[PDB]
Amino acid sequence: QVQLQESGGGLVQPGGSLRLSCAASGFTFSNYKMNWVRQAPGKGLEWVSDISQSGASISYTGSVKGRFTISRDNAKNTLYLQMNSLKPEDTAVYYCARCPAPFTRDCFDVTSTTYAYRGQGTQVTV
Amino acid sequence: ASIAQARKLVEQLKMEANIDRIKVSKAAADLMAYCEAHAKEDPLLTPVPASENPFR
Amino acid sequence: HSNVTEFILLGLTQSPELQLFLFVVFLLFYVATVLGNLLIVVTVTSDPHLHSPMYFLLANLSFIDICYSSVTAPKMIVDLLSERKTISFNGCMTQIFFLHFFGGAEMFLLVVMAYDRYVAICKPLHYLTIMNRRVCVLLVAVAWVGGFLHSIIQLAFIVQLPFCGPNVIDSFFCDLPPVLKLACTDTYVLGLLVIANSGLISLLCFLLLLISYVVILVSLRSHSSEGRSKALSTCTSHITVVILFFGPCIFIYTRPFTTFPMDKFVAVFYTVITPLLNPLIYTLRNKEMKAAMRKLWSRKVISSRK
Amino acid sequence: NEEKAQREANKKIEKQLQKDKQVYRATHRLLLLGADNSGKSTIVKQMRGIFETKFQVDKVNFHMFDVGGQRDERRKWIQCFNDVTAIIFVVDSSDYNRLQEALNLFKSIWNNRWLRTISVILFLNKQDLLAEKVLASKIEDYFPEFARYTTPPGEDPRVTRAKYFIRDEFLRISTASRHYCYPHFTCAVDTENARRIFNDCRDIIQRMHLRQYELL
Amino acid sequence: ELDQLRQEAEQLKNQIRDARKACADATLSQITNNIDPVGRIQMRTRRTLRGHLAKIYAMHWGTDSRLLVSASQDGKLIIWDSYTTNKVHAIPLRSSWVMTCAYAPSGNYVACGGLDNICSIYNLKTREGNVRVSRELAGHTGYLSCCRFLDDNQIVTSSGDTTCALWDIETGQQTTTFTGHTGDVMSLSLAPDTRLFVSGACDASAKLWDVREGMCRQTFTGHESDINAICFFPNGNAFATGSDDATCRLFDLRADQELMTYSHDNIICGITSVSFSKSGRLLLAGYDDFNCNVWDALKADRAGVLAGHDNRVSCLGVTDDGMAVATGSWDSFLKIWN
Repeated sequence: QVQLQESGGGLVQPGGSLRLSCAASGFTFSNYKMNWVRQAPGKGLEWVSDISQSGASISYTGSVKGRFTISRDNAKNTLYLQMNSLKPEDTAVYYCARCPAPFTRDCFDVTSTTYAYRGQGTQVTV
Repeated sequence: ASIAQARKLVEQLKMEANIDRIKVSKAAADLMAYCEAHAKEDPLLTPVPASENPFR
Repeated sequence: HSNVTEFILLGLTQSPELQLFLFVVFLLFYVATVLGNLLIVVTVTSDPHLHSPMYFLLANLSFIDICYSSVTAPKMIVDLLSERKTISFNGCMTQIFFLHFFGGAEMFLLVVMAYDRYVAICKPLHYLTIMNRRVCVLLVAVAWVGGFLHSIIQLAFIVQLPFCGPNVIDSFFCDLPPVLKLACTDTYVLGLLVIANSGLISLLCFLLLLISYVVILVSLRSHSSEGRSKALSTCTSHITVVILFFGPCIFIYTRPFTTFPMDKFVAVFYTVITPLLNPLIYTLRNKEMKAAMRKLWSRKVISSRK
Repeated sequence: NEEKAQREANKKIEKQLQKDKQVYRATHRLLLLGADNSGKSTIVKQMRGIFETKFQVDKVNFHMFDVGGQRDERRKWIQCFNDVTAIIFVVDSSDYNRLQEALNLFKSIWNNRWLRTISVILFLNKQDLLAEKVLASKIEDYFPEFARYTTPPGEDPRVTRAKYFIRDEFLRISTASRHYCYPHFTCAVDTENARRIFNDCRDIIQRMHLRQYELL
Repeated sequence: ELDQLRQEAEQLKNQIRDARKACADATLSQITNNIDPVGRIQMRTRRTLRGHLAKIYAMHWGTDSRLLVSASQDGKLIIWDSYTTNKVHAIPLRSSWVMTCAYAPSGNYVACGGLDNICSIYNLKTREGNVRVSRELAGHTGYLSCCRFLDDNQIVTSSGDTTCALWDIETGQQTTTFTGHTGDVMSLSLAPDTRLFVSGACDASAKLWDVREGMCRQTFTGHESDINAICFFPNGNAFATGSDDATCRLFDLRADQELMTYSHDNIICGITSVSFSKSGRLLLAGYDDFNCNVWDALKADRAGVLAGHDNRVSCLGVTDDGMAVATGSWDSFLKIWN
């Protein structure tokens, strides 16, 4: 089954660094555009970044450009978000969504409330 | 909020785990036997002549 | 007035070597024209997607082209392998009527097709109301009746002329400009009628074709500077074909009373060459037509099997 | 015996289908999309399950469908709207928090394999809210590129810079990857939106016919 | 505490995986390697059905294997006669967006839905003679993706609100509601005995539900993306699901796991509709590359191709007698293959 286990989130002081690693199982990693999204307390799902199949095309939300680095290791079958100079507003439960279908370059419903192809997430607080 | 959903999922998984499951060999043999038995009654597998073809 | 029962056609050359070379050329042209035109009519009639207003009009243009080419080309090839080069009096009048009726129908159908270009490009939200199903069938049937009257008006006096002159026609086919030289009585009113019926109407249809392209190329003037280089290139191919049909018609039929050796050199372009150009220039370039043909060509390989 | 009656019934049904074909081709279908904050409700109510609206402009009928009865997931039912002449896409240009959501949705619609041929008529509502916000929340905090952005409104030019930056972001998504985008700067209270949709659909169908008649 | 429930849930998932692995003593391919290949099945479009104005999403053959009802997005349910190609009926729908249709086993009724979230049941045996809306079944919160008649009275319908619903048409209310699906339920299929039914959804899971109870008897995973199609094996003990990950997957209920996956490197496009032949040896699957593939159900060799459509094949169904296959597409034309 399509399963995504996030890890790395915990307490980290403001301005620090934190690595979130998602282990993906049950699907061919190389064929899916992988997304990182977040849900702040008392807020809806917010898209953080996405990375294409081969890693060539990478995009971030404007609030984290120059601070967050999204990468993917298809060989090891995992996704990474290196989060540098954390702000107070970056606190949230970070999920690792997935493109609903391959080999499409459109990431529909990744920020949906009940999206199926999404890890259960890791809390990050500062 | 999500505690009810988690409990329902756990109950579904518990009732799903405790079922009588046959070997995959038996299932494959049953499907193969059914296909072999019914191949003689499959117009698509064996093309039929135009005499009794209703889609001439 | 003991009538001229057969005319004699002088043809394109008196040299037997050149004559044999001319035979291969004309035979090839006739076969190509008839086959290409039949294929286009069959594909347009069968494929379900190709049933828009523009495609019905192009299929009707294809049927008129077969017949014009048929008359002149059969008579010329048979005459070229032949030492005698006669045609009967009844063969002359019949040839005149068929050639004129088909030609008039083709000019009227060409002004109807230039009108569809304008409504499809300067009334684009009203196209599927102005060019609806019940109008396309009417405009084609009117083009054929206009083409018929355009020939009947010419023929009405020719059949009444007495002849006692030499049998010779300085051409490879029959037409009014040489025939008028052979009649005994003063032809003056029929001479004026050729200028009015066939000269001036051809010039008017040429103007109505020309304004349709000039209005469209002014309406497109707001588009991308990289895009207009395509529209001006396509338009220039269409006007280059139009001049080979209409140009010789204006040149000859405005001056019926007199003739020159170069009338034969000019005559070939409408009666044999132009129907070989219409099938390419209006259908090769469409992108749809190649797909509709490769569909039939590939599938007909396998009908031996299923 | 019954074959003749079946033929007559088929003839009647095909006559009805021909009438329905004329009606169907006469009217142009539009897919109205936005979010909860997006002011697509006011837009659809301007010219007045699925909230349908028929509006006739320059005797052309436009049938615009606002699919508000579904869930937040739309990767499947959006495929219902490939026959629409255009996707009206309503965006709160004044709401920077949810503007990235609008950009992501526009990108997904643009690159959806079954919406690759569908032009998007982008209505950037709340230009008055955006104006007062700009004069009064900095677009830069949510879009660092705006810090290094120059204009390609009458009260101040910063409003022009912000609105054209949002337009340029959407057009960047549009052009970065057979269908065009038609951005418009519309307020909440505007009567010209129907005319804007008419002109955009005129251009879309003109381009479609030009491709059809091989001018492009 | 949510964490302990999480631990128990993943422990149960690991237990289920271990049980399936223990019962995975062999594979369908290894056992069926000794049977003869089906060969190349060339299917010709014997009949092409046209009048639909817009793209066709739904199609269902009648039990008489002659009449079939098909739904197009112009708001039209056309009941055809494929033997003679005559349109028996052309029902205009209230909502133009129709994503499903059904032909009742008795054939007196048909059904449809889509984005209107309402199952419209139409009567084809009206005393007056015209076809009118027999019933409007509402309570679904999302678009109606599939619907199948259990009989004249009962109808089970899957919708995008991640649930299915068994309705009594006479009363017009949900007799039963089926929930546990996480994503939109895009297709279901009734069992031959019409007692259980599988529903495929957009969370890459196919759930075997029991009608009389209303609880998910079994859950089947292995798909990688949304499941757009599902159909039982003709014997009722297995089913094949087509999904967006461009692979079909045959599961067995009794074994409770994957039996086989049908895929090819040249295929990178999702499956829209799946059906089995009368014997179940051929699995016909419509793809987005505008063509359908006739996979060998026991060998997975691509055993033919049906490439007569120039747009997406969205619906695909085989007659109960197996004499023909209809594959409606977005061309707006159905095609009866044989």
